[PDB]
Amino acid sequence: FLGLTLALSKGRILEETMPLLRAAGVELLEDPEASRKLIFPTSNPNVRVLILRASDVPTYVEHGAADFGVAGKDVLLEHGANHVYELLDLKIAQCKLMTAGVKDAPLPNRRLRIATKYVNVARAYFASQGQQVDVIKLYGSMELAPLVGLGDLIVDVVDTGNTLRANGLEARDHICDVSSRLIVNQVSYKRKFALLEPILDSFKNSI
Amino acid sequence: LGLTLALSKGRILEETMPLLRAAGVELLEDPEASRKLIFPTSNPNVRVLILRASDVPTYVEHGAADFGVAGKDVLLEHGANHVYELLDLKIAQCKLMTAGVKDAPLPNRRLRIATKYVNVARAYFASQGQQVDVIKLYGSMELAPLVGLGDLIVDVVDTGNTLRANGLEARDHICDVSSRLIVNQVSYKRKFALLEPILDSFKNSI
Amino acid sequence: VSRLLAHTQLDAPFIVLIDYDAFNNLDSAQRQLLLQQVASLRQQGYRVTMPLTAEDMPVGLTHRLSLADNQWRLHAV
Amino acid sequence: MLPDGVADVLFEDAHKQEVLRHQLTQQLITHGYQLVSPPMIEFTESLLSGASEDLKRQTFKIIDQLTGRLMGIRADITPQILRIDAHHGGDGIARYCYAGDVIHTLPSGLFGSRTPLQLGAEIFGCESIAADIELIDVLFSMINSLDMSAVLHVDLGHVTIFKRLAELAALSASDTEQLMQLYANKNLPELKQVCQVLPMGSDFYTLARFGHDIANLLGRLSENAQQDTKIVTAIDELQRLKAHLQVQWQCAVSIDVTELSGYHYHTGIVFNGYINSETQPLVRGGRFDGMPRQATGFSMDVSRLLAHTQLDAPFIVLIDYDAFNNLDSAQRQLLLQQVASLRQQGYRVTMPLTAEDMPVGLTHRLSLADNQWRLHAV
Amino acid sequence: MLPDGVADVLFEDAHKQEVLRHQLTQQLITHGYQLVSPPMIEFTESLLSGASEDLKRQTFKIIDQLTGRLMGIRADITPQILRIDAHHGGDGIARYCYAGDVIHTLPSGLFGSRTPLQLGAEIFGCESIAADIELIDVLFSMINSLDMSAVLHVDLGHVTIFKRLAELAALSASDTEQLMQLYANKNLPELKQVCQVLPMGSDFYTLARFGHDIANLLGRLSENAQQDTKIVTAIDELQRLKAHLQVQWQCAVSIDVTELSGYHYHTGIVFNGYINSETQPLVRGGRFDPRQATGFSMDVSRLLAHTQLDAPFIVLIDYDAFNNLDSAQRQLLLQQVASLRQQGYRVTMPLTAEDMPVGLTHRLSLADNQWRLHAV
Amino acid sequence: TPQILRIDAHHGGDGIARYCYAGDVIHTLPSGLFGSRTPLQLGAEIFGCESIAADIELIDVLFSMINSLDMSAVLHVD
Amino acid sequence: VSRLLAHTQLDAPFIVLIDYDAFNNLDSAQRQLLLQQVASLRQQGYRVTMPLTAEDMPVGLTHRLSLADNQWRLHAV
Ligand SMILES: N=c1c2ncn([C@@H]3O[C@H](COP(=O)(O)OP(=O)(O)OP(=O)(O)O)[C@@H](O)[C@H]3O)c2ncn1[C@@H]1O[C@H](COP(=O)(O)O)[C@@H](O)[C@H]1O
Ligand SMILES: N=c1c2ncn([C@@H]3O[C@H](COP(=O)(O)OP(=O)(O)OP(=O)(O)O)[C@@H](O)[C@H]3O)c2ncn1[C@@H]1O[C@H](COP(=O)(O)O)[C@@H](O)[C@H]1O
Ligand SMILES: [Cl-]
Ligand SMILES: [Cl-]
Ligand SMILES: [Cl-]
Ligand SMILES: [Mg+2]
Ligand SMILES: [Mg+2]
Repeated sequence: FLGLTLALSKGRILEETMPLLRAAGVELLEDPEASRKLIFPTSNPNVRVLILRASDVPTYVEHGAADFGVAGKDVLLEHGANHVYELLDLKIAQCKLMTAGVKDAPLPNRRLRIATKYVNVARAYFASQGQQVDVIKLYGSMELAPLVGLGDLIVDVVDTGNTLRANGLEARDHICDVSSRLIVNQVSYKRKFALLEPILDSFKNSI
Repeated sequence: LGLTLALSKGRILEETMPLLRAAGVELLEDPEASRKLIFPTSNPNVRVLILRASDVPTYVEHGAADFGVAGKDVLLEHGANHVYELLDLKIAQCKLMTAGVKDAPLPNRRLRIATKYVNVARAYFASQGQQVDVIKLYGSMELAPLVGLGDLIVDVVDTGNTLRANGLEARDHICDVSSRLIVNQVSYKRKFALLEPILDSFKNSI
Repeated sequence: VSRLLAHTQLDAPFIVLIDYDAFNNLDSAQRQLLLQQVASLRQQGYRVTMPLTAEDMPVGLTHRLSLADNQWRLHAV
Repeated sequence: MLPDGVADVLFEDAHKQEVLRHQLTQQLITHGYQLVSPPMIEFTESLLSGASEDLKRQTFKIIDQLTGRLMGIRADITPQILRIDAHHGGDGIARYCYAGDVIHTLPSGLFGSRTPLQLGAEIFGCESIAADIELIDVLFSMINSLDMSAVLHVDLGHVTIFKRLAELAALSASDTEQLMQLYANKNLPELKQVCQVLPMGSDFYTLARFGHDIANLLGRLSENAQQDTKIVTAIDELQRLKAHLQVQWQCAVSIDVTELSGYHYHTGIVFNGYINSETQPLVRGGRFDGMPRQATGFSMDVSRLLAHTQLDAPFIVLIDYDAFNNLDSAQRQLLLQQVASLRQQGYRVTMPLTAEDMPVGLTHRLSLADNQWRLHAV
Repeated sequence: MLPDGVADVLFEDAHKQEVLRHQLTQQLITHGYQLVSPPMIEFTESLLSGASEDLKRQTFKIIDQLTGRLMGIRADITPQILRIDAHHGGDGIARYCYAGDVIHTLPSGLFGSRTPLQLGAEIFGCESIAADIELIDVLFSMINSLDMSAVLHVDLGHVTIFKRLAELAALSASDTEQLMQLYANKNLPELKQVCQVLPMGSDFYTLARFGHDIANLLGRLSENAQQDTKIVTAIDELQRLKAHLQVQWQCAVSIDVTELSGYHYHTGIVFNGYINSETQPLVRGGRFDPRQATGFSMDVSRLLAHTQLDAPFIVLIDYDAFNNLDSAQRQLLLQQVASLRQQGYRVTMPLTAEDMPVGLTHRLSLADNQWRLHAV
Repeated sequence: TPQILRIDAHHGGDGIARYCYAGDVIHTLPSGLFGSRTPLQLGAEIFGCESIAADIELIDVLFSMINSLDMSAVLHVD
Repeated sequence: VSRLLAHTQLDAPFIVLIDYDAFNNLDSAQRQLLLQQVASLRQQGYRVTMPLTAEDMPVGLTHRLSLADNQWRLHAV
């Protein structure tokens, strides 16, 4: 395959990306949920699409299995976007990374135990606040961890705050703002710029 | 004060429900309709947590759950160092295997392995005296070899249909996998009286 | 092998002409991007003529590569 | 199982590596560079004197049991060259080369090596662009001797252009750090935004947008920038080296004045040599501080050349065990004289210990036929 | 200031070191030894598998930040050769050579180096004395190629003699350790004392007192020792190698059957090559460890004081004359310079009128449209 | 080449025409010392353009071909 | 073009021999599956010899296609 391979994040991000694509040359022929297909052709014959876990997008781009991709800034910070170019802030799928604990519960007199998917971000954030933390790695349902004692605080993406409030939790500290970003493989940027520039300019025009 | 039971969501949960009901534990609501994280049961001394399969060993090891049902693939990858693997439940059976593209030759280099099971991959290929570059992925292992991200994969295989439907073939058998009953070291000592009747009914249920 | 010619058919070829005027309007960086694009089309089996003059036309022309709003697209003739 | 980024180099690859190390070193010596071979370990006081934070994190620490002081395993030979030049080099021009193992705590690139065989050359005491030009001539003479089909692409930068703009514009540290991130990521739109409110903003936009076109770059800059002596000279040096590379060496050159890796240690022109489409440079070089003492130099990992170079197939010879033991003493001495001559020519000749003794990769047997020892292909 | 036992090798010495390393390696390759170049670092699990306590203390430890596991900087390449032979070597005869830097935490002898350039050769899969004989012939062929005026003296030992006596006498570990200390120090009086109360004590005294006289050593031992098959063969191997060294190589040989350094790893014959009257052996070798192995190694940097290269030709092009040239004249001059460099001349293109290489022997000067070499 | 002229005269018209070919040719004597008398002759030709741009295009085609061969051997042009 | 031969290299070929004995042990359905596999290998540029006799050996053999526990795999020689 000589065209561009585009790595898209599966869930929340995919919904707000589709309008940006259609404004460019690109739109999917099938639908991701209905079809059990991994590689998707588009309206543009020079663009191919991969529908991936949000966590896997940076990996595919960095190793050049995809030429470019749309990925959450929370995922890029946690992954370490060392070997990719972060070309555009798409300003979609906006949210915040925050700390959250139980409502009105006091901080214990010890090293805080942090339950999170975002272990590098947690460690980094609490290091910047001069706090030493014991980090516990989890993959899903961060809300649960403080309720059964698994950690004192969590770190997770928060938009409205309803999931936290519905489980008796409150937000504590703002870590940073998050949005989906356009990432491009270092080598693809040099070798396939002719294919990329018109798509990059249409995404730029779409905001 | 009661026991907290950590269950794996998805494939494992289906085959666990019969084993529970025989033990006198059974859920009052259903996990699909309800977005509740903590579930009461028929037994008032038992509480249930429906978790990601990958998170079960973490909850048990730290004592946030007293015991749980977890895939052996997850335990090997996690390193079940601080928990007791008490019973082979013989449910949700599958194999961990290597798979590459059908009839494709192994390249003249360090093999690049794309997998969720990075510790298992490294260990397996180390036992075969092979040096590998491991790439961490969280989903859709089938895809990785088709776009060049890695020469082989390591993943759980049952029928082999997902591999064959994507033009891949199994290569090496690594090990057999089934869901296991795990218990927290401290819970086993402190709450054995509560555990023993449930442990014996699970034992009788196969 | 020459006796097979009357009894066999290939797929119709894709025969492309780049717009003479639009190509000469380009700066150096634009030309190198266009040539990168042309190399990729040729790798795929497109037969692409870089015109020497405004009259330079390949035999059996099927497509033009034309510039519209900073984008080189293929259009059927 | 070896650690990640750590590999044996075995057999024909080991022989190739030894040939490359030796031949490249000898070439450097014939160009007038003095070979030095500093040790793997030193006190951190000397090894990390004026080091960047990346170099410090890249350096393994160990304790000296004779003094209780901290040492490091070197991650970079260049600081040892400075130490040596300070003691032995004097005030004039001094040239040094080296080839030695270095150890890194973490790899640089994806699946990169943590134990490169670092080979390099350095010129101290010359401010002129002529010293950089000489280094290019040495490098390319070395690259061309390797007879590779792989193509080397060179990217030139010059950190002074950005450093001088940052001075004249009087940028704060956070403004400097933001532009460097935007440059690193080629974020042109957001760079355009930030530059509309910064002093001399259009100059910082111009570097990213038009820095590739080095012939016209000075004429796109603001009057304050065009009057700065250091910007005019830096741009001039870029044009000189670009021309020299194209004309003397048939080398494809790109320019990137927003290439600001090693902002800490580079003091001027920078050179990055890429092999085919591999992400990490094969060769890294440029101006640095030799201290006021000028320094310029490059280095590379000789082990990365192994995949792109070929030696002639070896001649691997076995003497017939049975026939050799049938010989009288005078016959044996004649045969050993013949064997010594073959070995002088680079044939790999095994004198067998037993009738089963067989070398790996056997190409020839040395066999007796009618009172004559000849080589026969297997 | 470098750490004790740590020195730069600079300039002509560095060039000489590189020439020695390369020429010795190439010789080994032509004798059929396969070059291997293992890494400086490994996990300790492989690097120190079955290591002695001396080797463990000699090895610097560092932590792998990718796994949290312990690694070591190698103090010895031989264990890496074993690892390699186990994977690649098969069951037959395999020959390996190597040359690489090793790091030691403490110097081995008084005023020794902690960063030797270790070069060596090893034969696996041959039980015969013929493999040891081959190694001697390779070593001495290498030594003779160096054209040294320094003489190598060889001391032979054989750890099996003492190990078999210790078995037959049924010695405890503390008794074994005391005799090894007394042997290490040749404390003959105190050895005489201790041997009066030990079982087969007079045999352990005889090794130290009369082990030098290998022709008569078997006849000085007790009837139990003379009936031991392994003692008789070990003594026989010593006599065979001694004779081979004297006759084939005109080499002075001494015997010391109480040489028990590396008691842990040596399994038989041992070889120590001394250079003039320097305390630490230049060459160390012997049988070691079911797969047979024999080998030697040396510090290439210790050869530097005993070897000489031909004086280098160091040439400077005239600055003024070169800058007077047109482009075509410069390209002709550079063609000429490339040819001189191909022949091994060290030619400096001057950057300035003061640019002078260290140790200048010749100038390349223009006289009537001709560039000729003139001695300074 | 003379067969290309014959073909161009019949089929080429007055405008620009481009031709390529690859075929065996036979020579009565070799050109160079130990040269071949049976080369596999491959080539390209542009008719109907006076401009140096036609020669430039031929160079671009040639060098695109040479670079696709991934040779370590160096081509020098006189 | 013949003067380019000394200065160019192709990737080493894959030269495959199907095991004579194992192939003749197969039932008809097993043979058709094996031939489907062989057709796919040949589509990829593998050079696969169907042996006429037990001695039929191609020049420069790199691999055998061999049956091990109801599976046809390629093994290097
Ligand atoms: N609100 C978001 C949210 N907003 C934006 N994004 C982006 O979407 C990416 C994750 O996409 P997914 O939807 O696939 O991930 P997920 O829903 O966390 O987990 P899955 O079960 O889908 O695997 C992140 O990397 C973000 O960049 C969000 N990802 C997750 N959420 C969650 O959605 C819920 C809504 O939060 P409130 O609005 O605060 O109640 C909470 O559970 C939030 O943690
Ligand atoms: N076949 C299994 C399978 N069998 C048993 N299990 C167990 O189920 C656990 C994971 O449960 P999940 O619900 O998370 O499985 P999942 O497929 O990741 O589900 P999603 O979260 O992705 O929706 C594992 O730890 C195993 O112990 C399996 N988990 C995943 N699979 C996959 O299911 C697919 C069908 O396999 P075949 O039918 O053999 O092709 C393949 O992609 C397999 O990799
Ligand atoms: Cl809140
Ligand atoms: Cl299969
Ligand atoms: Cl390096
Ligand atoms: Mg350096
Ligand atoms: Mg002609």
